[PDB]
Amino acid sequence: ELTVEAGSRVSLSGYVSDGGTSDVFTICRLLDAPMNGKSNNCNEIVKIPFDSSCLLGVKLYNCENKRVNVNSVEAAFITIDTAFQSPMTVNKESNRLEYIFSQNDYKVLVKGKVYDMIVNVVDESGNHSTILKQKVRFN
Amino acid sequence: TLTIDGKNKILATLTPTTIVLHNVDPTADPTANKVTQPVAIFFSEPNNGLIASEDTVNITVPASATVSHFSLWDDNSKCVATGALSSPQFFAEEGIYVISSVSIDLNK
Amino acid sequence: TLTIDGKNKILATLTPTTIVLHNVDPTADPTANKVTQPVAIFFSEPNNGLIASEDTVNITVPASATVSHFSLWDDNSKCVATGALSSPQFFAEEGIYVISSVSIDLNK
Amino acid sequence: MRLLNRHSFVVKRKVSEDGHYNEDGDWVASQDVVSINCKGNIQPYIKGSVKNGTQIVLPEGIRLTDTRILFTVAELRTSDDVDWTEADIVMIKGHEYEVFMTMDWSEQLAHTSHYEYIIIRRDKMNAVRN
Repeated sequence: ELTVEAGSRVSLSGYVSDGGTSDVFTICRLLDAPMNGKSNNCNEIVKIPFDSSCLLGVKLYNCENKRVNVNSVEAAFITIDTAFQSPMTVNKESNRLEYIFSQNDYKVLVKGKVYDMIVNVVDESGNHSTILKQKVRFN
Repeated sequence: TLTIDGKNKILATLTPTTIVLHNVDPTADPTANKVTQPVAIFFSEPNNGLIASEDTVNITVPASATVSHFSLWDDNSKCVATGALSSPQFFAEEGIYVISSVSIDLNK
Repeated sequence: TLTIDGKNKILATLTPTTIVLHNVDPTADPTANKVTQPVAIFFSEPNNGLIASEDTVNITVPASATVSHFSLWDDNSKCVATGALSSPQFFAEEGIYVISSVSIDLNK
Repeated sequence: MRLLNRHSFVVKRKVSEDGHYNEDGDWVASQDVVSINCKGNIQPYIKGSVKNGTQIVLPEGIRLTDTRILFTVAELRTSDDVDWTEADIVMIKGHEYEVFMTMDWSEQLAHTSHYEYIIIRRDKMNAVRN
């Protein structure tokens, strides 16, 4: 005199080879990075949805006030405080320093904590320099 | 109807491990038209009755084959789910078919 | 066909030294309607009938100026060659145009 | 918490007051411009004709102009033809401004002496050197 039912659904998606480098696109976050130092007020909190996969867009403004290409720098490191340290990608084409977050990174994070994003760039003459000190919240 | 907590414990036992492609629908017989070879596929933990793979799967499709179907296989070697490919792909020469996202769910 | 040895020897007397950018095509008159100032360009030794620039060249173009065509010169003010850069560029504020590679070749 | 120092901007002052006319006849502005942060209150100027954040529909396009009043304690100057001064440029949201017209309450009271400035957004124009 009583019976509960259910159902199933399966979905697929393929993009047959094409011998390319995929078409990865998922982000909206792009950040400033003045080399001279930026109304001070209070810095805003970058909000990445926990899980998912954001692409951090860092734009290198040369130290008068001008965009500069990603030159000299041969190593860039994202070093979110007491979470992890991973190298970034020096993208010639888009002229940005970018890094995508993966599922592995989130295994050492907690949803809600306001970490600090510190970006270091190393030129040819081995000179570590902090570029950005933004705060990120993974809500 | 089932609850979310009920569905999550259900999907925690699938653990599909290998994926094989077909030309016609397996349904009746999953042992026929084994066009490709089982290749490892990794799933995630259930979330609201839904599991998704972590990375793309590169299936080595042999030449002169028309792939149009799809069926999972677990560690026990007994197919648990079958589905279409949403488009018949004919690899005239030897190619590399790639799956972007698999998702098995019970939300109706 | 012509000889590469001949092609190397013939090209050893060109020796362009200065490069000047023009907003219009200087084929009719490479002595007119200049934009920038003569900036030194140094070439390599003739090899395989093709000379190439040794180091990169930075040309400081004034503000509100357009560069579309380029021209090369020698010591005695004699325009050996003319050409067109990839695309026109408008420098609103005073900027720099960098020459990445100039390759004068005769090998058809 | 003085309201007189709420906002913080960067002012470009032509410190090297040279501003000479070249032999050809054109105007050569000061070659040395410095940018040092100041503090003040920037408010819209509401007085009759003066238009704030108003788009002007010309038969050539749509131009935008605005006029803000600036309360500050800094002695920003304006273009003067006797001491060869060359005005000051205020910056809001990147766009350059110009300090036209000045009011000088510099000595009057003790804790309230201040300057009042009328800053005007500079119009877009092609730049040529001289």
